[PDB]
Amino acid sequence: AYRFNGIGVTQNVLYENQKLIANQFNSAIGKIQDSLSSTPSALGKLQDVVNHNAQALNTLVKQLSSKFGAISSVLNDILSRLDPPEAEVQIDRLITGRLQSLQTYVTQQLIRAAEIRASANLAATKMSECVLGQSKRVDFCGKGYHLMSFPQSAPHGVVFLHVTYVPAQEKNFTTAPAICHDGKAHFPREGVFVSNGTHWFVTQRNFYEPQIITTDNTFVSGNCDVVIGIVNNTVYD
Amino acid sequence: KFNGLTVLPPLLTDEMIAQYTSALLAGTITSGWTFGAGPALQIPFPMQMAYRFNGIGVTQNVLYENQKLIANQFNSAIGKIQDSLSSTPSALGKLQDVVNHNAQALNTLVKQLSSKFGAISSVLNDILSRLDPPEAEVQIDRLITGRLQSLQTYVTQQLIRAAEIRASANLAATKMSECVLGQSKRVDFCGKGYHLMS
Amino acid sequence: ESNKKFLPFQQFGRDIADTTDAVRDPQTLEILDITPCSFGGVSVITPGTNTSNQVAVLYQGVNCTEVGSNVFQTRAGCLIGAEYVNNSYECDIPIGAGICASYQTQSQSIIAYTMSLGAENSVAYSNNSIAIPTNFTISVTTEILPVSMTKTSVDCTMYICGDSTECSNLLLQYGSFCTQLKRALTGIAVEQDKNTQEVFAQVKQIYKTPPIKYFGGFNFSQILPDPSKPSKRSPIEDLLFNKVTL
Amino acid sequence: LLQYGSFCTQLKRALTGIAVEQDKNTQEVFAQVKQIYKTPPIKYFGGFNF
Ligand SMILES: *[C@@H]1O[C@H](CO)[C@@H](O[C@@H]2O[C@H](CO)[C@@H](O)[C@H](O)[C@H]2NC(C)=O)[C@H](O)[C@H]1NC(C)=O
Ligand SMILES: *[C@@H]1O[C@H](CO)[C@@H](O[C@@H]2O[C@H](CO)[C@@H](O)[C@H](O)[C@H]2NC(C)=O)[C@H](O)[C@H]1NC(C)=O
Ligand SMILES: *[C@@H]1O[C@H](CO)[C@@H](O[C@@H]2O[C@H](CO)[C@@H](O)[C@H](O)[C@H]2NC(C)=O)[C@H](O)[C@H]1NC(C)=O
Ligand SMILES: *[C@@H]1O[C@H](CO)[C@@H](O)[C@H](O)[C@H]1NC(C)=O
Ligand SMILES: *[C@@H]1O[C@H](CO)[C@@H](O)[C@H](O)[C@H]1NC(C)=O
Ligand SMILES: *[C@@H]1O[C@H](CO)[C@@H](O)[C@H](O)[C@H]1NC(C)=O
Ligand SMILES: *[C@@H]1O[C@H](CO)[C@@H](O)[C@H](O)[C@H]1NC(C)=O
Ligand SMILES: *[C@@H]1O[C@H](CO)[C@@H](O)[C@H](O)[C@H]1NC(C)=O
Ligand SMILES: *[C@@H]1O[C@H](CO)[C@@H](O)[C@H](O)[C@H]1NC(C)=O
Repeated sequence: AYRFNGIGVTQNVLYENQKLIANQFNSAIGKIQDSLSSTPSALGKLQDVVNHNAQALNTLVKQLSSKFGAISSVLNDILSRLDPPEAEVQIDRLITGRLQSLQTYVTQQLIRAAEIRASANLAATKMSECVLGQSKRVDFCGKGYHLMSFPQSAPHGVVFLHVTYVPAQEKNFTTAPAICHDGKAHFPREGVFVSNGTHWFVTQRNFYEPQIITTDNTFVSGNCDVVIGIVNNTVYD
Repeated sequence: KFNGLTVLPPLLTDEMIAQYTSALLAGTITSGWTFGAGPALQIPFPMQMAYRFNGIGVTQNVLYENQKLIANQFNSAIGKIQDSLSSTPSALGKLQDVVNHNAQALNTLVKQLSSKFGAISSVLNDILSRLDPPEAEVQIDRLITGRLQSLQTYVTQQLIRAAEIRASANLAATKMSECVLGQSKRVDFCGKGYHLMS
Repeated sequence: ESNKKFLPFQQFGRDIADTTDAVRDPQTLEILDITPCSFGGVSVITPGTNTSNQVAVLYQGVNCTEVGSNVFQTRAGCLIGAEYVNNSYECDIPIGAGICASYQTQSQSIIAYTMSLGAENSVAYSNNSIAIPTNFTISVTTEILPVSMTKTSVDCTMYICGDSTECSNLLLQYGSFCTQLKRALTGIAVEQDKNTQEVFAQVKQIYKTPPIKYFGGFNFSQILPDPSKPSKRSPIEDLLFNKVTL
Repeated sequence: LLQYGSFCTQLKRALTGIAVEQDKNTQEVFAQVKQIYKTPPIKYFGGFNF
């Protein structure tokens, strides 16, 4: 109820709809496992790291079979078939090639580690801001109005489950900026003026709940001859 | 068209990006921030602006009694934008830097092909038409090594630039999500002052 | 033919890239321009081998004259083996500037089309009308983020020279590249550990759930640890660990 | 050149990854909404010029 109050909805909305909200949450949680299992490439981000590491290691290992313009790629064959004075010429090219391969591998590893660190920092920020509290940033902890989040661990990564509130079943209404009464203007404290066609009420933001216009939810603050589009009607006490 | 160097076109054309921008503008004009979290809900513009003033700590009667002045100020500020953009000489240097860097890198890579790398000539046809197989490999190897080194340097530079480009793109996406589809309370994130819209 | 004004003493012609582009015929004084012959790359468009074995071929940045439905000119090049349709769908296989390819039953074939940005909508804006929601829905979404990667270490002597003393003596002359390599690898490993430490070690207390699992009608059994299994993981965690496999 | 190895495979992989990332950047930045909204024919918004 407090979390709903944090997004602009009163507590009585929850307290009168607890069972429906619980059932919807249970169904949404139940659908998650099927959604994860059915999707073929749902976890490609975690597989990419393993694939890249394996490919880099395989390439580094396979590079050892090159001759680099020498008689052979095996040191034992050169040592058992030759003598010191003419072995260095063959050895130098192999040394240079293997050093170049090692340098390339190290540079690639550093480049990948930078991006991995950036992703880890983003994940830490998301864990701090979406799990330990309620965030008002748009599209930061899901799509819609954020309520809460749950963390889960995965091989080399984290998974966040975001719970959000989505409006539905909208309706047409006629509205006015202010209400004129006894030569005085009236503005809503919180909410908006609304009319079903013959009578005027005041309602809240994201849930239709009309109320009788009264001095307890409006303030005068001005005159009637300044506001554009003002509509005059009775205000009760 | 160079020697084995090709430029690929982007997947999305400029017209599609313009259509996306127009759709975003129409949505934020007609529905406020409602379309960014669900179905789009209609609302008059002055009421939306009054709600936005209420979001920064100012009552609605302040807007409803000063609508014409606010509209005139907004119109003048919008009108000054084109002149401000046109008069400034280096207003769009960030976008020109990418093109300049790409052109410079391509030009350097192309120009590197004229080096000899300690050989008799930098043209393979001249070596082939003036010599025989047994003594051509010695000249060919140095050229091969030099060109391979140049290619590796170019690729490393391209990766280094792409990292920063990705960081900038992520920042732009976050700004679009937080300043256009809603109202932000973060200080100096969507302008200077108290943010209203974007 | 060339429209280049050669003075009576030039013979060749170069450009910014310093390559030959004009030449004069020794027998008859006449300037001629030289252009490189057409070249490009070839891309193969295909669905999964489980679906079908039909393919399409794209020659990148080529006019179709140089190379049934084999003829269709796009801004990305020449496309062979696909048919173009007026219709618009969500992009399946990107090709070029707004052109996508798909495998459609139409029988089954490969078609090319222009991608669609979405469904057109128009809200009836008015300056005395509003729209107010009357009901709500609770949604749950998932997000996946990588944290760390594998930590590796490399030995110079065994990888480059193995057990050859002469090779090690020769390599000793080059310098101290291996110290830099070892420092870089050690730093990478330490950073990999620090990433997980920062991400997961947020709280200093180990909290435990009450034995009675009643929370006003809310089910959390799918995310709470399962005591029956040995490793004490939630079913969702079990599925995640089973799906990701080398 | 065939004797040297498989540097060109790595170069091609890097370039292809760069191109795919370049496309993904624009896709993430600009494809935020799934609906194409249109402005009403009457351009009156309480006195505001757009
Ligand atoms: C708000 O939406 C919910 C979700 O559809 C509605 O709950 C359903 O209502 C129908 C109509 O009788 C029932 O057949 C379903 O069994 C309900 N579902 C659940 C999970 O209870 C709810 O009625 C809507 N509220 C209003 C006021 O229209
Ligand atoms: C919370 O949800 C779980 C998951 O649906 C429920 O576990 C099911 O319980 C029924 C009834 O005993 C069994 O037939 C199913 O086989 C169970 N599913 C699984 C995956 O074990 C659990 O009962 C729910 N909690 C409550 C209090 O109802
Ligand atoms: C909104 O602003 C534009 C830009 O100033 C106005 O367009 C001008 O209109 C006047 C009067 O017709 C012309 O003399 C100018 O040449 C127009 N400028 C341009 C750049 O086209 C437009 O009239 C304004 N809208 C309203 C309703 O007044
Ligand atoms: C609100 O009014 C507009 C204009 O007539 C209409 O198109 C729309 O369907 C109405 N909203 C609902 C929920 O019916
Ligand atoms: C509008 O609400 C008033 C107050 O209850 C009611 O008397 C009237 O019948 C309503 N009008 C319609 C069209 O429902
Ligand atoms: C109330 O509104 C009506 C309709 O605009 C108007 O004719 C009438 O004069 C208003 N009442 C007063 C006291 O001005
Ligand atoms: C291909 O060549 C024809 C030959 O005249 C020409 O008309 C056409 O414009 C060329 N297409 C492109 C894309 O250059
Ligand atoms: C594709 O479809 C529309 C349908 O009328 C047609 O008018 C358009 O010109 C077509 N474009 C072609 C054939 O290039
Ligand atoms: C907006 O209000 C004006 C009153 O000046 C009116 O003329 C116009 O019709 C209104 N807009 C629409 C779409 O009805």
